[PDB]
Amino acid sequence: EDPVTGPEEVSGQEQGSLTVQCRYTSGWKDYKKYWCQGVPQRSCKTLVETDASEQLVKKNRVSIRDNQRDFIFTVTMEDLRMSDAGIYWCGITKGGLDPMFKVTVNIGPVP
Ligand SMILES: C[N+](C)(C)CCOP(=O)(O)O
Ligand SMILES: [Ca+2]
Repeated sequence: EDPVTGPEEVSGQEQGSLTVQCRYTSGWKDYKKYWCQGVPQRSCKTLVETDASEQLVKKNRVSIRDNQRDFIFTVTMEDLRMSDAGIYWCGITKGGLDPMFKVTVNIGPVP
């Protein structure tokens, strides 16, 4: 089974926000969750990472919060710019190889 599942594709508009939900299998409750940007995959930049609780982490234009009742972590990116498009990953931090799931972001420009 896949430890982490999100949307393969998500869309946002410049100046708006977008929200990505990554579900994870229940056993990964007590592991830190993260949202990572760019390529190559194992060298992506971690934008935000939880502390393995339900507490919100917000850094720069990005927030993440883990719902450990329903096993879904929610990422929001606000005040979107065209440079926010591209490849991202929902991830779980563990010793050794992290579970990761690729999300591709499309951004449309202001008229
Ligand atoms: C994916 N990462 C950039 C957050 C860390 C490196 O990946 P991994 O070796 O822990 O799987
Ligand atoms: Ca790791």
